[PDB]
Amino acid sequence: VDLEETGRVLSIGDGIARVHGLRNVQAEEMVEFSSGLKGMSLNLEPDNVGVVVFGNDKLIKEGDIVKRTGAIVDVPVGDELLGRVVDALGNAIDGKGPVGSKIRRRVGLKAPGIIPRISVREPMQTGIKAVDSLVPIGRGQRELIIGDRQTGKTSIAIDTIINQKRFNDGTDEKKKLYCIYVAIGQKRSTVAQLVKRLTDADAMKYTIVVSATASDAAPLQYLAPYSGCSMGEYFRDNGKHALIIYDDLSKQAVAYRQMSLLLRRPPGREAYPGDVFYLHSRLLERAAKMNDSFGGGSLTALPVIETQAGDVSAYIPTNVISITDGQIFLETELFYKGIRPAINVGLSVSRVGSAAQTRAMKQVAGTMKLELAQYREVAAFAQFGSDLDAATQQLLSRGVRLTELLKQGQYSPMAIEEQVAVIYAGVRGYLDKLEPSKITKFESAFLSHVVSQHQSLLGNIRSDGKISEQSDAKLKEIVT
Amino acid sequence: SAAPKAGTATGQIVAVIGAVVDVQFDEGLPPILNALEVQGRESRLVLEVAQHLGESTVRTIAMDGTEGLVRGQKVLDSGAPIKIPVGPETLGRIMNVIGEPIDERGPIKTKQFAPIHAEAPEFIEMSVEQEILVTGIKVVDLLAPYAKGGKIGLFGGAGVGKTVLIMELINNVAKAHGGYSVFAGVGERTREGNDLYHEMIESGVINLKDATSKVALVYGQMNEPPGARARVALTGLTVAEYFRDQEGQDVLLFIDNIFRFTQAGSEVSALLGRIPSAVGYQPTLATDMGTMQERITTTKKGSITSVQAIYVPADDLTDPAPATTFAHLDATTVLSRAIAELGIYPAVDPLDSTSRIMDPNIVGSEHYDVARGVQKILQDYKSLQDIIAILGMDELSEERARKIQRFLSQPFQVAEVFTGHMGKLVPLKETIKGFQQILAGDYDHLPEQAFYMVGPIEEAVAKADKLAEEH
Amino acid sequence: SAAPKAGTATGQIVAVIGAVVDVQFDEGLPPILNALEVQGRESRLVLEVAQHLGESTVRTIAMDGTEGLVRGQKVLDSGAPIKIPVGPETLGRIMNVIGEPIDERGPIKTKQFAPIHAEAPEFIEMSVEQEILVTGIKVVDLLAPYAKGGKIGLFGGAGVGKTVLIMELINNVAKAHGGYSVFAGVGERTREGNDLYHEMIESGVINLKDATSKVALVYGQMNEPPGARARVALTGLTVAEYFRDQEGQDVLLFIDNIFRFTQAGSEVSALLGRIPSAVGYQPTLATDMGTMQERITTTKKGSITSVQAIYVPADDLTDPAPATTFAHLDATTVLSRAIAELGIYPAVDPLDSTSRIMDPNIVGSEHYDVARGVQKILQDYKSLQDIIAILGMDELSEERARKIQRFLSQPFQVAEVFTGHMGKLVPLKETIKGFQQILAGDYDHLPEQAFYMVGPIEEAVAKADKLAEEH
Ligand SMILES: Nc1ncnc2c1ncn2[C@@H]1O[C@H](COP(=O)(O)OP(=O)(O)OP(=O)(O)O)[C@@H](O)[C@H]1O
Ligand SMILES: Nc1ncnc2c1ncn2[C@@H]1O[C@H](COP(=O)(O)OP(=O)(O)O)[C@@H](O)[C@H]1O
Ligand SMILES: Nc1ncnc2c1ncn2[C@@H]1O[C@H](COP(=O)(O)OP(=O)(O)O)[C@@H](O)[C@H]1O
Ligand code: VO4
Ligand SMILES: [Mg+2]
Ligand SMILES: [Mg+2]
Ligand SMILES: [Mg+2]
Repeated sequence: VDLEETGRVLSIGDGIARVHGLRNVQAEEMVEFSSGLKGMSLNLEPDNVGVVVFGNDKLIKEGDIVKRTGAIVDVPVGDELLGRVVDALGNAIDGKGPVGSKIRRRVGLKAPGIIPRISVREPMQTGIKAVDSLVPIGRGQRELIIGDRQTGKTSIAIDTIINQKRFNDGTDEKKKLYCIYVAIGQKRSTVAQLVKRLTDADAMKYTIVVSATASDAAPLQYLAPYSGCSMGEYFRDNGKHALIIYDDLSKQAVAYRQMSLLLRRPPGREAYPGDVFYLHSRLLERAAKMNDSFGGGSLTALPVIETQAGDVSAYIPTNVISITDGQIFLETELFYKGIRPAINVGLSVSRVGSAAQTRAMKQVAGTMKLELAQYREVAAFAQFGSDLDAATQQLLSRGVRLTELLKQGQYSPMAIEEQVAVIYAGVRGYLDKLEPSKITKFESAFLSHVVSQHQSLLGNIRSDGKISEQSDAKLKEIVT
Repeated sequence: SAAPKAGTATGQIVAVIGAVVDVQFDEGLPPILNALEVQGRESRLVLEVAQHLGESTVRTIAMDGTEGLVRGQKVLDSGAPIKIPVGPETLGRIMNVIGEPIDERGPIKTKQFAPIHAEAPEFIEMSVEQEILVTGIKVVDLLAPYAKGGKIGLFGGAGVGKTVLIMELINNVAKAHGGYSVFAGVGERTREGNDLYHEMIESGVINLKDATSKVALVYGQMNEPPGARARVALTGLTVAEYFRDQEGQDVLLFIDNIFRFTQAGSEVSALLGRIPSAVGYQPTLATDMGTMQERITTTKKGSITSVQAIYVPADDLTDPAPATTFAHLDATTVLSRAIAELGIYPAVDPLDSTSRIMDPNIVGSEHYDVARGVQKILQDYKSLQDIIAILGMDELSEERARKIQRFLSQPFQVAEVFTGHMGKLVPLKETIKGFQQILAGDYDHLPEQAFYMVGPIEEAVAKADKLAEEH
Repeated sequence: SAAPKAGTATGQIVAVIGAVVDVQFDEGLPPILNALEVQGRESRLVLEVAQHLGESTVRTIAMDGTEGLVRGQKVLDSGAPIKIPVGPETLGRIMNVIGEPIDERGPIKTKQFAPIHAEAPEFIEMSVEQEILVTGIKVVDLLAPYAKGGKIGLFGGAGVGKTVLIMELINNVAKAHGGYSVFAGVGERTREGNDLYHEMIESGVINLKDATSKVALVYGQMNEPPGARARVALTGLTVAEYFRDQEGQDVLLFIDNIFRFTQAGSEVSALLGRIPSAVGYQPTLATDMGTMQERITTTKKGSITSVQAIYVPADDLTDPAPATTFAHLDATTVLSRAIAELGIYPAVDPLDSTSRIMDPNIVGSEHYDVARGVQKILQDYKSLQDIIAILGMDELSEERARKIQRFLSQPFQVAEVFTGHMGKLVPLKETIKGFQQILAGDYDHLPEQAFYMVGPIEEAVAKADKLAEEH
C-alpha cells in the first residue's frame, strides 16, 4: 500500500524489472516479487529501480508487487554445507534435503588488504606431479588455469581436489583442505558427473559444490562465484583453509554482459560492461593469505578460463591473467600428443616464486621448469641439427626422457613423497640415456615396487621433509 | 487449462514493424511467453508475447507473416504458451511451429498437447549412466565416440558436410533404432525436408497406411519469419520430450541446425528494444542456447539420444555461435572447408573433434592410445607438412599419417550421388589389425594416394592390383 | 579552506548505478572535482563530483563501494577536492585514495593536507638540465639511458617483466637514494603491496620504530572501484609533489601501472553520459594521461626522478593505451611476450626502447655508436633470422648478435626466486672491452648458448670450463 517500502512493476522483459515505488530500497538489497521470486536492485533511478531477476520471467509481470529484503545480496555459509551441492544462491539441489544454516554471509565483501595478509607459504598439494613439481601452488593464492575446450582444466582441478583425501581424516588439522567447486554455465549433467564421481572417491564428503548450470538466468551464472568465494571465506576467516575452483569465469564473462546491456549500461569492449575488470579483480582479490595475527587461515582459488584456439591474451584473459599470481596454461594443441597436462612454459608461471615449492621440490624441481624455458628453442631446433656443438645433445636428452615423467595422468594423485620419488630420479639423470618408451612403466612400477618394500624412504620426507643424503643413495640403487 | 480473467483477454494491436507486433490489452495483461491469436485473419497468426512494456502494452514476436496486419486488429489471449499436440498420434505426420498439420493429411487427433516452453529437467533428475552406442564410422565413431542420450554436434562452415552426415546417421542408426525418433528441421532448405519426407516413405520409416511409423517430423524453415525458426527447434523437442517422459522410451532427435534457434534472436533482438553484442547478436545467446539445449537430455524416466548440427558463420569458429555451443555437445566434429579441397570426407578434423566419452574404460585402452597416437603424429604432422620441410615432403628425417588421413575418409552411403562410392562402414569389426599397423610401421608403404578414397587395410592390396607399379 | 555558502551544502542522492551516484543540492551546488561526504554511513564514503547536470543536480564518481546506498541519503559538501595529508609525517606509513591510514598504525598527524588536483607546473617552471643517473643494467641503463626527473616507462604485455623490474630499480636505486621516495600502487595485486611492505621493513627502508623512513606508500588497488584506481595514482603523486616543492628535494616516484589511471575512465566514461571511442575507451584518454603525467616533473624548486609502468591490453601496442603514453616516458622498454619464450630477461626489445637522453654528449660516442651498431646488426638480424636463410642459420654469407642478445639478458636480483641466479649488475664498469669485442669480431666465437644466462665477456672463458668442447 506504500511505495515507501514496496512497489508495483512498471515493466519487465529479459529479466530487468523496471519497478516503481521502492523508495527505500538500498542499492543492492535483493528483493521479492509477487510470484515469490528474488531479484536484486541494481540501477536505482529517479523514477524506477531496475531490478535484475533471478530466474525466468514468465511469472513476473506488469504490476506484480515487489517487496523489500533490506539486506545486500548475501548467501548462506557454515560447516553444514560441507558435502553437498546447491544452486548458486545457497539452496540445495542434490535432493539430499535441507541444510538449514544459521550463519549467512554477504557476497559484496571487499578483499582484506596489505596488513591482514602475509606470505604464501605452506603449499597445497594438487597431487599432479607435473603441476606441483613444475608449477607448485602455494596456499592463499590465485592460480589461473587457462586452456581451450577439451584440455583438462576440470580434471586437473578435480585431481587437485581429490588429493586432500588422506588429509581430511588424518592428524595435522592445519595440514588439511576443504573444497568449494563452482560450476558456471555447464550442463547440469556434467555437474552430476562430478558430484557422483567425486562421491566415488568419497571426495564429496569434505567438499561443497555450487551450480549455475545454463538454464539458470544470467544473474545466477554471475552471482555464483561471489557465492563460492564467501563459502571458503568462512575458513579463511576461521583458521581453517580451503580450495575454491571457479569453473569458467570466461563463461561468466559471456554471462555478465547480458545482464548489464539489458539495464542499458553502455557497452565497451565486446559488449563487456567496462567494469569487466572489477568483475574479476574484485573476486580473485578475495582469496588471500592469512597472517597469524589475523588467523593463519587461507583460501586458494584457481579460476578456469576458455582459451580461444590458443590465445591467452584475449580481453578477459588479459583481464584475468593481469591479476592472478601464477597461470597454468593447458593446450589442446598438445594433449593427444600424450603431452598431458600439456603445459606451455614461457606463457605460464607460478609467480609467487619458489616459496610454494617446499625444500623438496626446491631440491629437485629447481631445474625442471626453466630447463624447458629456453629448451623450447632447442627442442625447437634439434629436429635438424647435425653439425653443431656435438655434445649440446645433453640439454636435449634431458627434455624428452623427462617429458615422459613429466606427463602425470590418471584419476589418481601421487602424494608429495612419491612425487619426490620418481621425478627426482630424472633431475638427477640416472634413468636418462635409455630410449624413453617404457619410462611410463617406471613411474607406474617404481611405486608398486616402493609401497611393497621401500616404505621407509618416503618416511624421510615426513621426518626431514627434504631429500636425505641417505635415501639419495638408496633410491640411486633401485634406479640404477 | 487456458482461460483468462473476468476482464477482456483481448488487446488491440498498436504497433507493427516487421516481426514485432506490440499489442495493448486493457482488462487482462497476458504473461510473457503466452501464445496470442490474431483475429480478423484468413489463417492462423499467433504472436508470442515477449515483454510487458508498461502502459498496459505487451510486445510480441510474430509466428508467421505480419502482412496486411492493421493498427487496431483484435488479438486474443489463449492464456498459455504455444502448445502443440504431443503423442504417438503425431508420429508419421509433419507439424509446423504451432502444431498445425502441414503434411496435409488432415487433423492431428490427440489426447492432449504440451506447452513448447517447459521447465528443463532438474539436477536430481539427471543420470550419470553413459552406455555406449556404435555408429560404425571412422573419425565419428572411433576418434570422438558417441553415446546414449549424448549430444552430437556437427560444426560445418556452410556446405562442408553437416546435413549429409545426419541423413547418414539416420541410415545406420534411425532405421535399426528401437523406440521412437524425431526430426526438427530448423532454418535449412525445404527441398531437403521434402526429400527426407519421401525417402522416409520409400523406406517405410513413415508409412502412410498401417500405423508403423517411428519418426515424427516437425518443421519450420527458411521461407518463414524468425519467430518461427526460433521455436520450431523447441517444438520438435517438445515432441521428443513427451515420448521420453510420459511414455518412458529412449528417443532420438535430429535437429538440422540448432543454432538457427539463435539466428532467430539475431533477427528479433535489437528490434525488441535491446542493446547488441558480439557481432551484433544478443545479450541472451548464452542463456538462449542454454535454456534450450538443457531439455534434450536423459533422466530417471527415459533417455534422448540426440543429434544436432551447428553452423559456422563466415567460416569463423571464432563466432560466439559455433563457439558457445561446444559446451553442450557430447562429441565434436568440426568439418573444415580447407579439408573439402583435400576431398577428405567427412571433413571432420584431426584436432577440434572432442568427446566426454573417450576414456579407455568405455572406448578402449588400445583404441584411445592410437587415437592419441594418430592425432600425435598428426600434430607434428600439421607442422612438418609446412614447417621445416616447406611443403615438399621427402627432405630428411624419415621419423603413416597421410595413410590414416585416408582411413578416416570413409565416403559411405549418403555420398553416393557423387561417384558411386557406397556405404563404406562396418561397426569397428576389422579396424583391429588395420589402423594400428599404419602407426607402428607394419604394412605401411603402399604408394601414397594408392590408398585414398577407401578405408580398410584389406583394400591396400585389393587395389594395388587395380593400380599396379613394377617390372 | 573548505567552507560552503550561507545555503545548504547538503544534497540528497537521487540516483545510484554502480560507481556513479547522482546527487541533488538545493542551496549550494558543489563544483566539479569537489570531494563529497556521504552521511548515513558506517565508514567514509566520498563521491567526487564530476558534472553539473542541471536541474541543480551534480554527478559523482564513487571513491569506494556504493553498497546499500539509498535514494535520499544525505551527501555533504566538503567544499574542496579530495585532499590528503602531505608531509614528512606520512613517510613510513601507508595511505589509501583519500589519505585514510591503511597500515593500521593510527592517525596521520600532519600540519596540512594538499588537494589531489593541483595545477601542473608552468612553462617558466620547467628545467632543461638533464643530469645523468646510472642503474647498472644492460639494455635499460646503456641502450635506452635514464635520467634525473626523467620518466621511465615499462611497457609490458601482461606478465612480461614490468613490475619485477621496478622492485629491482628499487634495489639498486631506491635504497642507495638520498632524498625521499614514494610508491603509488595503482590497480595491480594487493599481494605485492603486502610483500613490498614487509620487504621494506626487512631492509629498514620502512622502519616502524625510530623515524628513519624514506619511502611513502600510497595504495588503491584491484579489489576497489574505478573512482579509486582513478585517483590513487594522483594521490601518490600529490605526495611526491609536496616533497619536491615545499621541501626542496629530488624525489623518486614509483607508479605500479600508471594507465590504470585510464582503465578507470574506461570504467566510468560511458556510465557518465559520454560517447565511446578507440576500443570503447573515452574521449578523454589524451587529456587524462596528459593532465596527470604533466605533474611528475622537475622544476626551479626541486626534481622528481620517476618510474612508471604501462600495461599492454591484449598484447597490442596498437592500443591507444600503451601508445598515447609513449610521448611522456624519458626512455622506453617494451618487454615482448614473444621474448619471454626466448627467456631473454628483461624482455626489453632491440627496437622499441627509445630515449631522449641517448646522445654522445651524455651517454658516449663510443657507447651510442655500438648501440646504433648493436641494433643495426640486430635489424638485418631480425630479417635474416627468417628472411633469405629461412629459419635455419648457417646458409652462406658469414657477413655476434645472438651473443649481444645474451649480453643484455642480465638475470639480476629480483629474479632469484626462479633459479638462484643473482644480482647480475655493476655500473658500466667493465662493459668496456667486453660488448665492443662482439661487434668488431674480437673474442667472438664461443659455442653459441655457451654464453647465455650471464653478461660479462669474462664469463665466456669462465664458463667454457664449465661446459668444455675438445679432444
Ligand atoms: N590424465 C588424463 N589423461 C588423458 N585424459 C584425461 C585425464 N584426465 C581426464 N581426462 C579426460 O580429459 C578430459 C578432461 O578435461 P575436461 O573435458 O573435463 O575439461 P576441460 O576441457 O577443461 O573443459 P570442458 O569440460 O568444457 O571440456 C575429459 O574429457 C576426460 O575424460
Ligand atoms: N560424405 C561426403 N563425401 C563427399 N562429399 C561430401 C560428403 N558430404 C558432403 N559433401 C560435399 O560438400 C557439399 C556440402 O555438404 P552438406 O553435407 O550438404 O552440408 P550442409 O548441408 O550441412 O551444408 C556437398 O554438396 C558435397 O559436394
Ligand atoms: N628478470 C627476470 N628474469 C626471468 N624471468 C622474469 C624476470 N622478470 C619477470 N620474469 C617472468 O615473467 C613473469 C611476469 O613478470 P612480472 O615482472 O611479474 O610482470 P608484471 O608484474 O609487470 O606483469 C614472472 O612470473 C617470471 O616468470
Ligand atoms: O601483469 V601486468 O597485467 O600488471 O602487465
Ligand atoms: Mg569443464
Ligand atoms: Mg545444411
Ligand atoms: Mg604487474
